Amino acid sequence: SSFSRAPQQWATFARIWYLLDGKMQPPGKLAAMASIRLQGLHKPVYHALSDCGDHVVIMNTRHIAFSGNKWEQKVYSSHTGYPGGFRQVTAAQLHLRDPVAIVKLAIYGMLPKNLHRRTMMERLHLFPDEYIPEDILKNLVEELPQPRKIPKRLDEYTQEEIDAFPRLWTPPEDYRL
Amino acid sequence: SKAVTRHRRVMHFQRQKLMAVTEYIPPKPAIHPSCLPGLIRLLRRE
Amino acid sequence: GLKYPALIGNLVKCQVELNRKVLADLAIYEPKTFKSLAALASRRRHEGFAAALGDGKEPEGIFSRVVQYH
Amino acid sequence: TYSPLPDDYNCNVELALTSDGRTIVCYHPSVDIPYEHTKPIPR
Amino acid sequence: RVGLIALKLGMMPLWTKDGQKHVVTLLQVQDCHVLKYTSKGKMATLSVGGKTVSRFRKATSILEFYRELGLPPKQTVKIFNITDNAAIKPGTPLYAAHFRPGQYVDVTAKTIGKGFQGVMKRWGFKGQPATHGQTKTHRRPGAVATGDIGRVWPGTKMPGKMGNIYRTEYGLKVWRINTKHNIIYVNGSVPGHKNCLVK
Amino acid sequence: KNKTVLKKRCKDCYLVKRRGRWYVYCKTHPRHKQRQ
Amino acid sequence: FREVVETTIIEGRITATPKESPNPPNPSGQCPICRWNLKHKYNYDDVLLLSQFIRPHGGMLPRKITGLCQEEHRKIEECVKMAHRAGLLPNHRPRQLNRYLTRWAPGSVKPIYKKGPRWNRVRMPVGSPLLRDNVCYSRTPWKLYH
Amino acid sequence: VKQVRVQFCPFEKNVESTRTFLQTVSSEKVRSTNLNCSVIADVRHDGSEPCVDVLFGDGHRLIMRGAHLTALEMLTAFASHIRA
RNA sequence: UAGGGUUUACGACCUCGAUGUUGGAUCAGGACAUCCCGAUGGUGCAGCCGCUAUUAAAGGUUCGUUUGUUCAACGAUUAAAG
RNA sequence: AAAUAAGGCCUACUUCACAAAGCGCCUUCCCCCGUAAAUGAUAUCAUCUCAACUUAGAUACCCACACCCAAGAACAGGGUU
Ligand SMILES: [Mg+2]
Ligand SMILES: [Mg+2]
Ligand SMILES: [Mg+2]
Ligand SMILES: [Mg+2]
Ligand SMILES: [Mg+2]
Ligand SMILES: [Mg+2]
Ligand SMILES: [Mg+2]
Ligand SMILES: [Zn+2]
Ligand SMILES: [Zn+2]
Repeated sequence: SSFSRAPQQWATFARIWYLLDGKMQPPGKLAAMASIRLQGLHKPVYHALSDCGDHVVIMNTRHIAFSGNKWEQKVYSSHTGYPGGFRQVTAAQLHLRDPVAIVKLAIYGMLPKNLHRRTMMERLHLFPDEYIPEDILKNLVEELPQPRKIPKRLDEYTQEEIDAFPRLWTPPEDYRL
Repeated sequence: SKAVTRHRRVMHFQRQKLMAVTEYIPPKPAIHPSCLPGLIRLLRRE
Repeated sequence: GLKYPALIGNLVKCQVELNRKVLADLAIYEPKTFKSLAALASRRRHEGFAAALGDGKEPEGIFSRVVQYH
Repeated sequence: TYSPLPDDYNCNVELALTSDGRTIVCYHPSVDIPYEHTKPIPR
Repeated sequence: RVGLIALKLGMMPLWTKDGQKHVVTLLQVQDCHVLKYTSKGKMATLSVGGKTVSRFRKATSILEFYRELGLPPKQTVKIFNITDNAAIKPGTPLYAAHFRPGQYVDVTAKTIGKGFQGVMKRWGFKGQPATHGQTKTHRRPGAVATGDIGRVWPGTKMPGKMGNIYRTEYGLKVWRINTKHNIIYVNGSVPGHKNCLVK
Repeated sequence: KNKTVLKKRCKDCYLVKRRGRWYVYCKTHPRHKQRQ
Repeated sequence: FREVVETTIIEGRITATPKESPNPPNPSGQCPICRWNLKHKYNYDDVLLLSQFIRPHGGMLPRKITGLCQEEHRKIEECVKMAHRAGLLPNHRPRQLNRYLTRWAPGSVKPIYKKGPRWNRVRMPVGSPLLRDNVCYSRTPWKLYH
Repeated sequence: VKQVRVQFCPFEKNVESTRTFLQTVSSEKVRSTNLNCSVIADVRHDGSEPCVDVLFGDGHRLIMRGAHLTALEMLTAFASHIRA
């Protein structure tokens, strides 16, 4: 191993870039993983004074899938300075008018409530489409496993697996459906 | 407050814990039986 | 590729008592040692699961079987 | 053939045990970076 | 289409065929040339000047930019949000003939700033009476807002600098236009004092 | 009306779940359009 | 599955034979689930089992024709509803967003503008209550309310 | 809404579809709509008994059958065709 | 059976080495158990004039004669003087 | 066409004068969830969807010393050919 003092330190205290993807996945687990990677918790030398972190890039933020009926229940409200500015926008409307805000607020609330929150948020980037700048693309390294497993529709199981699955009952031969 | 009240008095923490732990636990059928197996004589005579 | 509760349980289920300070120091300055410890923990977990499933008869886990004392 | 962890990074995994069963032994040889798992230095 | 930047001279009346008084403003289109052009922001843009200001009390960057092109340096530079269709080359003039009668044209400019005014003139408050039984309360603001609230609602009407801000007016019909002097007569008043540039 | 115990005094009445609640519509007697 | 032909002449034809598997696993039962041993080993992701109980246009089938139990029938109905809401049945339509594991409709749930405190918070519904007996494969119970 | 030719006879596979179609709305209740109708039936051997030859006043010639058609569907189709 | 502390009290828990007591003036913030401008169901709905239940608070909510009294009587308004 | 609240002006009318103000004159533009309807099953009737799908269902000001000022308490800003 060896490694001189200054180079070894610069290597062990280096900033790595990661990549995350949505596409039919929940935003809670994605935001939790992003916060865990930004705060440096994933590393064995985690500490606030050390200022250890890693950039997190999320793509396809428009294809996020919520569980239950949160699309018409989660209200992302925010009061302004002037009176009567109590805005109570739902999740669907907030996503239609701004598809890069749900995961942003999730990661903002997940991260600790200290002055490092703004820095950790600035370290994070978001993109609502597959298009990513060349700089960030070249900066990306490795790809951690995805959270959800995707249910897989009927148009992907292939005919082989469909035929392998046996039937379960026998409808009448003269059933009008 | 008095012992008896018109409303439902909030039980103590230990009291509520004992009431919850001493709840009723019905049996658990491993298979459930739901998924297991005069004038007519006069009519016949007529 | 492991969790803290299961790892600690598997480490305790092998007569290998090690405090948290030494574990962290090894994980920081000895990745291979922590990798071997995690492998041993996963092996102990699998052995315990197999035992609980089949009640042994008669392997009793090659890594299990604590050393008795007197 | 059994492997508790994938031996494809850092080092391999080989848990051993002594005849007396009182001390555990291991053998974690470092893994070498293959030749086809790199890129040419651009210029 | 591209707009103009005229000078608000004064005001004069104008009677219609129906026999009714209608106030009309004066707008002198002086030079009015295009400076540059920029494509995609949200839409195309175009810069336009106005009066001819002396090129001695200006920044070196502005002097170089105006030397790269013809004409002398102008006073103001208002950017208009134009579409990709109409695209005029810089350095072209725009006289009063750009507009025609029977058309509604909007105007925006500063206003006769009254400086840090009080309360009545700034918002139209009724103040307090003269007697029964005021002693030192005639133009001051009484209560702020509630009592328990130990704060002050942002945006609350309070003494401030009235006027001296850009304000646009919508719905202003044009009556007559002049080609020789390049004057535009717009209906109704126009924000800004006399001899003031207006967009 | 805001009726919790949706009744059916008429024969043509019928219960139907609509708009996150139950309703009681009737053609011959539309005097039962209750609400929850 | 027979169909009614029309052209005015209106005829009918018989097609698509059932043909069940030869040897079931657990014979001597009632519902097909009890015969195949899946009372608590199935979800909404395995659409292969759900497609065998949905009309060609997305509708549902009666219980007397399928033979399932009341509880099992309601569970299958809820699973089919969840699958249809998740868009896992594009070839079963009547003639923007992504959802899954839902219980209410998108045009019915009102926005929760006021949520009570911790001791009275109006939690959001997730999953369904008729799927509690499913195998947990873990230690934390099914959190059907967030 | 003219004469209809419904038939049934123990010859082919006995299906009570045409029987139920003849014993239903065709009774005296709905018969009050058309007085000069007089729906009649037969019992001839031929095959495919459900030969309900509904003759419309406009000249549509509606037929319904039969070997694989229930009674509720046939009645609903007849009602929809009569309602135009 | 559920919600109210807006009226009358009820208890005196820090505030009698001080919290200055009602109306009336400028300014109004908020809640709807909504008077009116928007949309519906029924009706003892032939139409307006009416009544009832739900949503909508973005806006409006008069001029005067008396009694110190918010309240308390009266003259004329607008769709309304909550 | 009139008022309400907001954004402007002295050329006609007044307080008045090298100004400012109104009694005097110009302008003010987007639907709001509460209902009524195709097509069918659990519930082969019927049926608006807390089952699948269709109907009335952002536009605007902006981002190059020293004298006078319609800009301003200073500061700051505009003009000084
Ligand atoms: Mg006054
Ligand atoms: Mg005085
Ligand atoms: Mg006391
Ligand atoms: Mg006191
Ligand atoms: Mg005292
Ligand atoms: Mg004191
Ligand atoms: Mg209301
Ligand atoms: Zn009825
Ligand atoms: Zn069953």
